[PDB]
Amino acid sequence: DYGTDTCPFPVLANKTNKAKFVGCHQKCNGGDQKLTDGTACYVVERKVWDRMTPMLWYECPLGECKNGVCEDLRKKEDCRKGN
Amino acid sequence: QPDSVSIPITCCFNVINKKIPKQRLESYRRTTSSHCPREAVIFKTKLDKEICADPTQKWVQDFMKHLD
Repeated sequence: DYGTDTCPFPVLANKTNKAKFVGCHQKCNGGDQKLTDGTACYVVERKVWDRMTPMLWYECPLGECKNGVCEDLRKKEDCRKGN
Repeated sequence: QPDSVSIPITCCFNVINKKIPKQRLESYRRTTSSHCPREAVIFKTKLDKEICADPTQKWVQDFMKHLD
């Protein structure tokens, strides 16, 4: 009823404070929310995201979304999580 | 220092298709394109479920105005 793809999606942000999404898929109102292919993402399992300390600089791996998966682009950057 | 910028924990990727019935709506929060990839408004329902909405749609501006 609220759509299966209108939930807010977890992010992280690098030194520019501009956010990128964490992973490429989540459950949304009991459905499967999938980000478009090519979207930049952090290759980070969600249970990890959920247990991170806000504002701590972490070494986050980057990737792009493909068919609901954050495919590792083999490069890294420091990122941090909101409060 | 310790940095005092506020970083969002979630951003919106897609928004709702039709206006939400007012009787459901409980709260809102606004997502800045300064940090999020696209600016959006996040309504929170009486069941504490969160819905992404387009800040340019007329009905959003009415409702978030309603909630003040």
